[PDB]
Amino acid sequence: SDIQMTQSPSSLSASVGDRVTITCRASQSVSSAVAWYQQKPGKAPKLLIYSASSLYSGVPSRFSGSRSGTDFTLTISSLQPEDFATYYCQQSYSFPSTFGQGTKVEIKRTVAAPSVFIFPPSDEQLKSGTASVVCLLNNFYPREAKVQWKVDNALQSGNSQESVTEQDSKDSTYSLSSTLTLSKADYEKHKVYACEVTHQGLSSPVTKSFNRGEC
Amino acid sequence: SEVQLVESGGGLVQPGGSLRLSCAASGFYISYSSIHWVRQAPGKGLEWVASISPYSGSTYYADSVKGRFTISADTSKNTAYLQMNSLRAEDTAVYYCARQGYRRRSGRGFDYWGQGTLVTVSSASTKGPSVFPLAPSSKGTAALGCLVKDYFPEPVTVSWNSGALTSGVHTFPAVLQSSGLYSLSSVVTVPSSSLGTQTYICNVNHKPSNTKVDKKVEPKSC
RNA sequence: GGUUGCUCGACUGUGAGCGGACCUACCCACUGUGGAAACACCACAGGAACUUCCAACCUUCGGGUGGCGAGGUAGGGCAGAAGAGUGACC
Repeated sequence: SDIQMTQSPSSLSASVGDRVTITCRASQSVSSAVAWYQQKPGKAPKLLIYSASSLYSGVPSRFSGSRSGTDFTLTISSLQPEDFATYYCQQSYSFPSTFGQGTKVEIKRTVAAPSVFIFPPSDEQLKSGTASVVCLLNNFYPREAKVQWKVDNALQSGNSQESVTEQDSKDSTYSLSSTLTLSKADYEKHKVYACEVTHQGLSSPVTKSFNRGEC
Repeated sequence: SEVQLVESGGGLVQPGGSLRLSCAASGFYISYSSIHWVRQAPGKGLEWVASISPYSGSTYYADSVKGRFTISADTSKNTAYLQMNSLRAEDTAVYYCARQGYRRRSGRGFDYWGQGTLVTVSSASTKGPSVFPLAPSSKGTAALGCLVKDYFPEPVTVSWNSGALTSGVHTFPAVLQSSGLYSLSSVVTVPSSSLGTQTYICNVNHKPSNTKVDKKVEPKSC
């Protein structure tokens, strides 16, 4: 049978300098054969603890493993903002090896309202018959935000796609990019395109907008 | 130090097809260490795949690849391979190579990792991105960027001004168009005054299609 | 013929609590640690404990020394000896 590594929580928001505890509970005895890894977006994982308590070479003292039978805990005494990452427990006591499902850690800062822009579709695109309207929400926190496209004061539904940046670890903030997309035809039926942001840092829902054809 | 691991052989592959990921070791010899492949489907977690043990060549496999994958090492080439046959959609992942550390130093941890090669198992054919420019507003800072639209497969890369302009840049993660393709957009904020005099070119590279685009981003023409 | 000593000896034995520790070579194993080493390979330490034993050595004859994988094969050690001699004695 396979040893299961069942690691909780799935995700963790914490203030700078808090204590954070991640725990992993091996479905069988895995002796002390448990290693903890930090992985930041786009990077390979880096080793932190290896014998369930042994701080690898160069990992800062604010990390430490601790075993209690089949229960393994990685412990940050006081978060730094760099400590944004997804942490995985691994058992290498038996084959096949096994990883935790991972825990995502977020920085926590003061609120930052989003700087808001709106982009009307390029000319090269409108020749190719496509028409994307882009709305940016820059350098804000917490990631909680609501964007709403209104075309000619009509709220849109289902033709917008957004994506969010990870937390800029120095900044501790987020950026968002909502993209309404329309055929050239649907775009040429309206004048006013508008992006309605609702955020905790804004006391009133900011709207950036443009009219079709204003130079 | 010099301890380095460099994967390759990853890419787009039709369902059912084959691939042979490699891993060059640099700052150590692999004959004295255990070598492991770990994979990660997009936005999912780490998943152990295989490993080969020093001095014996003994091979161990994740159950989900047992009999479709084969891990093996060439000592002369200081290289480790992974033949993957009969690939399916769910093998789609970054495939990482890993050195199991020297026991006296790091237990059974994995103390050095490659940057991972990306394997993309679908049948839908490659296509390069049309790159369109996000002109800044005509009105003390405003923001400008590039809209990289309808490409496949991941990844693209956006730099600005041949990588000279690195500050303030947000290149958003691709989202999947219902069209099946990838779109994403990169932006950067600049103080307003540089507009007239500062050339703003984003460099968009999409290696799968052999597509490099450079798009100059100038202000509103009127 | 008896009694036995003496020498050759077929063969068998090496006996486990109310009671088994002989040696050597190879093989086959088990456990730990170490070898850049999760299995494989190698080296090395070690076979629950309390006992029991001296096939081994030394002895001032009081005692001491050294010694355990109930594995396989085998060459011997030590114990009986079927039998062959062969004496003293009746």
